[PDB]
Amino acid sequence: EVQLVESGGGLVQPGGSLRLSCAASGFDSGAYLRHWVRQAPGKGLEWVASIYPSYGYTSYADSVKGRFTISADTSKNTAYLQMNSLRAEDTAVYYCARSAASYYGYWHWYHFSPGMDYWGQGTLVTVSSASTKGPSVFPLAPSSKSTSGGTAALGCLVKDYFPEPVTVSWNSGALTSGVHTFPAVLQSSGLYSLSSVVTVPSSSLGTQTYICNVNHKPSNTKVDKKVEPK
Amino acid sequence: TQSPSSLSASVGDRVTITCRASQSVSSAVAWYQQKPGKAPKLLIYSASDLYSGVPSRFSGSRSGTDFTLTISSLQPEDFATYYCQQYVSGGWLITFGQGTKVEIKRTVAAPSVFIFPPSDSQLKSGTASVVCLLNNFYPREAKVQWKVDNALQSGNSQESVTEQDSKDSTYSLSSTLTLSKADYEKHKVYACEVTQGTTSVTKSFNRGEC
Amino acid sequence: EPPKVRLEGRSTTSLSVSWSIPPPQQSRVWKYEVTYRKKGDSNSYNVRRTEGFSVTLDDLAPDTTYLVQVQALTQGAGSKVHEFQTL
Repeated sequence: EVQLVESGGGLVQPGGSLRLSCAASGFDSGAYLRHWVRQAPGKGLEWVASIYPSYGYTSYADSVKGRFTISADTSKNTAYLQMNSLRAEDTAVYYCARSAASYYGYWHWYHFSPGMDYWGQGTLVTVSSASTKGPSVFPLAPSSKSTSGGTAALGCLVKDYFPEPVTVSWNSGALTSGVHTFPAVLQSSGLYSLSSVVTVPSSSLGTQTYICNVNHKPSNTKVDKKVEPK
Repeated sequence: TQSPSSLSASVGDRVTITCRASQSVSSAVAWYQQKPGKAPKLLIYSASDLYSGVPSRFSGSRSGTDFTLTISSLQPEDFATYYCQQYVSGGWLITFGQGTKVEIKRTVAAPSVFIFPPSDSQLKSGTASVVCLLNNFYPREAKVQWKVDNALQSGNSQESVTEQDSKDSTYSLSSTLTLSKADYEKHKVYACEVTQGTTSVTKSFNRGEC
Repeated sequence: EPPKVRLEGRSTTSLSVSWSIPPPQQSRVWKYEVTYRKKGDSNSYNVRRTEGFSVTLDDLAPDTTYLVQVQALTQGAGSKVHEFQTL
């Protein structure tokens, strides 16, 4: 039923601007407050700001204070988070959340506010000094020493791409058992890098083909390279 | 701020999650179940607090400058991360807890390690990435060491951990040592030392070994 | 001038409330803001709103003093806080 579909995101550079917009179907807006909170990947939650759509009472967080500007329109049944003076820390997945009501509630008894009953979904917001880049794919093959009746580890290294995400598949998805697609990590220079591996019995090694299917939709890159024993 | 940040128990084990508060006045206490990879979800507001047909399950109260969420009969679904939320009576601001995580306590697991030499294709570019894999081990807590020609490496490696496997509740870890082709070609011994308790296991490769 | 709040429908789990603003001023100002809560404990407002003159607050806790206040939507002043007890 009731949702808080958000929008915006993409990529902007440090000292940039990205105006976030969160629509709202189902619930009678104006009363249920709209809240912006960031979930920086790997770390936890960080509240950005809150506002009471009908009365329009501004509430910002010290981390982002002044940089952003929150607003909304009761007619549009939608809220707006204006992101300005973006800095490196601002990289996060932004979340939209709905709160309670009661003008008395917001005033006087505020500290007794109910929690964010209805949340949004998240849209990637990456602030970096680069451009859409396709990854480089290199193989990670085992050798004949690694035998031990069924132990052979191989995989693909997806290096130096931007922005997230990339999808990784093995033999057009068929190879799924054992696959440990690692979460992405960034290289000190500022480019994304992950690894994807899978364990196989040391009997089928040559007989069985291993094609890691990598896709970088951001730059419409589709790499279908095979991993051969060395 | 929460006193726990990462915990572990088993199915059915009554667990206690804590979270430090700002005191001020007896204020709101809302916790959220952020299942890894989905979106934060509120448990429910039911006096005793739960997420089902008015059960107990996720139940909480207040204890001092902290609050609690002790669940009694732990079930598989519950395993996730949890955050404590409040409403300050200052500028209508919203604080947040550090974030606690729940892990499935599994028998001590062996870090099977397989080291990977940088592919020859990559070396052409001028970069050398040697990666070390710690497959299906528990606890997550471990220590990986990179020694090149018996010289411990510092400020040159990156690490990545998967999320707990859904059946055996293990982890897979990748530590990636990025080296320059030049520096790579001038050395021979390449080892990745793992210390999982009092048994420190090493796996190495020699430049050219094939 | 704030609404006057009074109770006619207490129960074990139900507290039913009523307010009576004077007819001369009955400009039917949108809805009425019934801002209720528990006492010094569980803070979930659970506030309900209605343009009528009476509300039937349901799913309330037994033998508990719930704090209640009615506010004119103000699109200007709210009523005094009231304390009622379930059965």
